Amino acid sequence: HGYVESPASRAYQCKLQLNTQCGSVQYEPQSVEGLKGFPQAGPADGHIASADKSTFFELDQQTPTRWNKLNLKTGPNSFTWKLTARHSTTSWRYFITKPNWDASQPLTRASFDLTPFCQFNDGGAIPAAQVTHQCNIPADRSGSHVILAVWDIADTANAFYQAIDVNLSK
Repeated sequence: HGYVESPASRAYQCKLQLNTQCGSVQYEPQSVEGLKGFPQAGPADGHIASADKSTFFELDQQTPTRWNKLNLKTGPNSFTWKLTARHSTTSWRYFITKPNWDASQPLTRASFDLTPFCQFNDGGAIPAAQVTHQCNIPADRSGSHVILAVWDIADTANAFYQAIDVNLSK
């Protein structure tokens, strides 16, 4: 429960009315929550970013023209989280689809590069209610693709991937 302010996830974009059909998330974007266990005890394919919840189903299913594909660059980027919870985190991770992935298809576990490119495993970091970090997006992941950002809670078995759809460049 919280959202990433920038890069603007499809959850936050729905409230900004840049995305539609969330129904719920377009009025409360910080509603997003999910469960640890990815990939073995994780959601079904096409429900991976949704954490197997219907209100986040549009947050996993995209067509390449359905959302604002934010025009951003590879290399250093900022990642500013806005948390409605004072409790501790145990990890932050970011991972992407392959550069030539099927972008009108549901997110399968096979469509990803399952290795996170910027995992920050801080085990017990009590947040300042906001968590601004910076990280470097890989350069060979340019073009139109999705980037999933996950925040793992320390206190609970919760973790949720907040996807942002982008048109990246190098």
